[PDB]
Amino acid sequence: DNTTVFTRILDRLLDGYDNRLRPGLGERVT
Amino acid sequence: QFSFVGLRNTTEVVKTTSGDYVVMSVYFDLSRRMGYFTIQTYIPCTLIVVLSWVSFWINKDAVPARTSLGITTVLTMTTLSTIARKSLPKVSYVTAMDLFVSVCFIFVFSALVEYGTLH
Amino acid sequence: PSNMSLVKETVDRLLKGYDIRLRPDFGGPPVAVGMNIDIASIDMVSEVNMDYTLTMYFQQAWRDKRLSYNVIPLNLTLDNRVADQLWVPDTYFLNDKKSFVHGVTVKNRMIRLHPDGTVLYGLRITTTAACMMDLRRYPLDEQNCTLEIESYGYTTDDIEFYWRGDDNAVTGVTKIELPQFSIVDYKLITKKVVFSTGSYPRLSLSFKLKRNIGYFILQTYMPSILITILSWVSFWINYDASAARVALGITTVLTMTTINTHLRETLPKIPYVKAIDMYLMGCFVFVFMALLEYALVNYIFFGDVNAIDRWSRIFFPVVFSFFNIVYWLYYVN
Ligand SMILES: *[C@@H]1O[C@H](CO)[C@@H](O[C@@H]2O[C@H](CO)[C@@H](O[C@@H]3O[C@H](CO[C@H]4O[C@H](CO)[C@@H](O)[C@H](O)[C@@H]4O)[C@@H](O)[C@H](O[C@H]4O[C@H](CO)[C@@H](O)[C@H](O)[C@@H]4O)[C@@H]3O)[C@H](O)[C@H]2NC(C)=O)[C@H](O)[C@H]1NC(C)=O
Ligand SMILES: *[C@@H]1O[C@H](CO)[C@@H](O[C@@H]2O[C@H](CO)[C@@H](O[C@@H]3O[C@H](CO[C@H]4O[C@H](CO)[C@@H](O)[C@H](O)[C@@H]4O)[C@@H](O)[C@H](O[C@H]4O[C@H](CO)[C@@H](O)[C@H](O)[C@@H]4O)[C@@H]3O)[C@H](O)[C@H]2NC(C)=O)[C@H](O)[C@H]1NC(C)=O
Repeated sequence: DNTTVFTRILDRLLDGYDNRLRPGLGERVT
Repeated sequence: QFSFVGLRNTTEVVKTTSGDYVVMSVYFDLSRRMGYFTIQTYIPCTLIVVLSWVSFWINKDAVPARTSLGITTVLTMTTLSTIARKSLPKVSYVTAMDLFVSVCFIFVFSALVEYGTLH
Repeated sequence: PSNMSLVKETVDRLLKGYDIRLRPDFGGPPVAVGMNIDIASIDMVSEVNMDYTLTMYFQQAWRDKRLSYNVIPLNLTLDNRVADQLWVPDTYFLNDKKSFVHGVTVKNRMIRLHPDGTVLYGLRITTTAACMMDLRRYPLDEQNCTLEIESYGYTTDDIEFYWRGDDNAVTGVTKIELPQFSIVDYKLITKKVVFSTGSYPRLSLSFKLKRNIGYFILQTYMPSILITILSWVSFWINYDASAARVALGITTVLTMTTINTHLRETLPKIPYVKAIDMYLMGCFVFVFMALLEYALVNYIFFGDVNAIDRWSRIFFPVVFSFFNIVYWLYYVN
């Protein structure tokens, strides 16, 4: 069951992530 | 540098750690073409050996001339050995070309020491 | 043809629902990634760059319980293109300046899912592994070179390297015929290096190369020694009229310079004299001192003299022999 949690976390990480923009664009320096 | 005498195919089984495999080997019978190396190296170095005899035929005490000839020959022999070294790989073998140039080398050295003892 | 469909459905079942991100037995004991190497050949030993080019049939067998099948009593060997769909150890060679897996005809690579689960993954690799060369005894050197296999992202908790077979894991080393070298011995070590993050696995294949003095004794030492002998010939000539002796002596250093110039091309620039430059320079010093001996005797005579001549004649061979004996004794051991 440990793997299920781990793989679900990896699945949900990239959801909604747009790699074209650096972190905190227009808010603060990275 | 070589001539294609002919081809010869084969097929056997080779045993390895992964398992058993069939290996198809095509043998190309390459025969050496010695003409280029003969004219490049053998002919001039042999002429150096003959040049050694020229010093022998030089006669009379004539110390400066004998010394000049004898010592001057070794320079060209050394240069020829260096040039022959280019095509030779680093294989730890007693190469026939190396044997030949070494024979010429010791021949010139023997001629020079022959004059040394004669003097 | 029923076996064809059976193998098809079994392979489809295995590769379906497979997470390349998760190592075998994730959240469990370390996966015992056995290794196995067979050195096809050592192409060359580049001492100038201090590295050697090695081509090997690198193989690494581990167990993945997911890739387990029992219906077919045979060992599938799928196409090499399936490796990208299966988990693989993140192995890297610590001392690896440049390497590539051969591509002709297809990408040289193997997969073989054994019935139990053991996956025999192998690649045909060419590596220009780095090897710190201590060329201070060169050419009478015993250069020791190693290949350092190590996992990159996994610590000893998750992965573990061992030589399947205590010593048989390395094969084909004896048949290797290096051009200028002889592989005196090879050893395999299985360390667990401790880094800042944690303890990482490590396998250190080592080859104790020995320089082949048979080649270089005639290539390099023999000409220099012979020229040195020619220097001795000068003393015999005369002292009343030695205008020939000066010429004979002064030609020898030119010969030495030419030999040295041709030699320097192959060698690196390590500051220590090495076994070779020390000998060449010592022979240079001996012939130079022969020229100086001629200078001294000629000056004294034109400024007893016979005794000077004969004492020099006896002195030079014996002191040169002492130099040769000392050098050979020092560097042979
Ligand atoms: C598909 O995959 C299977 C599973 O990996 C492999 O089957 C192997 O087949 C080889 C045949 O050459 C077997 O080799 C022999 O196995 C004997 C029994 O091995 C069992 O017992 C030993 C006891 O120590 C265990 O270590 C081992 O894991 C097995 O549980 C050995 O007794 C043999 O020893 C000697 O045999 C001859 C004798 O002259 C020597 O030449 C050998 O060098 C060796 O010293 C020998 O090792 C091998 O065991 C099988 N593997 C397994 C796991 O059982 C094949 O890859 C393949 N098999 C197929 C398709 O049928
Ligand atoms: C070419 O150059 C490489 C340099 O990398 C040489 O490689 C070294 O080889 C030596 C000898 O094989 C290696 O020494 C080995 O060390 C191991 C680790 O020792 C520790 O072991 C436990 C942890 O497992 C500690 O608790 C303990 O305190 C030790 O500190 C040993 O396990 C090895 O086996 C035996 O070592 C000694 C006896 O020699 C005893 O401790 C035991 O009997 C033990 O079983 C071995 O000693 C060394 O690690 C290698 N790497 C280096 C030096 O970096 C190559 O050897 C060389 N080529 C050739 C042909 O020699």
